[PDB]
Amino acid sequence: IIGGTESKPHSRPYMAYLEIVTSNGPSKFCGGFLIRRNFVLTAAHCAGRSITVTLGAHNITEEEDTWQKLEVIKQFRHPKYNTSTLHHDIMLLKLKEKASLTLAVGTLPFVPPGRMCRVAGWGRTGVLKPGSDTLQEVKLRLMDPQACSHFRDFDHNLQLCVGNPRKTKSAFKGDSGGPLLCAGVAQGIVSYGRSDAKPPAVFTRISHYRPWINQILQAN
Ligand SMILES: Cc1c(S(=O)(=O)Nc2ccc(-c3ccncc3)cc2S(C)(=O)=O)sc2ccc(F)cc12
Ligand SMILES: [Zn+2]
Repeated sequence: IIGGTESKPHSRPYMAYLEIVTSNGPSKFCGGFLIRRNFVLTAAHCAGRSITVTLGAHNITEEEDTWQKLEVIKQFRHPKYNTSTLHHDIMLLKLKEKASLTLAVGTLPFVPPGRMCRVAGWGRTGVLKPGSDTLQEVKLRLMDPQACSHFRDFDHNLQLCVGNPRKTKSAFKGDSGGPLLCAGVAQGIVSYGRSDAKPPAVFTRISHYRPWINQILQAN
């Protein structure tokens, strides 16, 4: 998150911190959010050999009594996901057991969005900056789809265009898979943008994918 503020600890209790063992070699990190006791919603590009989810966290180098750290037992990547265009950049993760609902660990609820939205994550705080140890959040403006016309594979039906280009406020690297909320409702999933961090960025439009989500939930 660039231009954001350190979240009030545990104020976004749906937030998940994903530790992904990449199918080939090293470890990477994404965001995500808990939508049922044993399901996390994230980006398809965050898939890997295996994934761990940490719930209840604020500072991800500091274990707390709030934490619940859970292995992923099944990855449901969108079947039409495209590694090149990032169409359908959405993935459900089934957890090995159900999270305990606590003040610090809760599910996020699910009708057309307004302009001022908010995203949170532990990603980089600037182009060439480290990840944040602490959860950061920022308010971003939902833009018309034209504002993203420069992304050749953008598609208004599948995707939100997020972040006023005049400001530096943006989701960035490491913020993948985290939710965009508009009026307390989850509308987007951080997907991609410019590697120089100039907004807007591209998020997955969650409403488009609601039948697929319902299908996976109802059946697992
Ligand atoms: C994740 C990410 C990157 S990245 O540079 O880490 N990865 C990235 C960047 C661009 C694209 C892409 C470009 C053109 N068309 C489709 C996808 C893809 C990928 S990724 C996440 O697939 O490596 S830059 C950026 C900017 C804003 C943001 F919210 C998220 C991101
Ligand atoms: Zn705490």
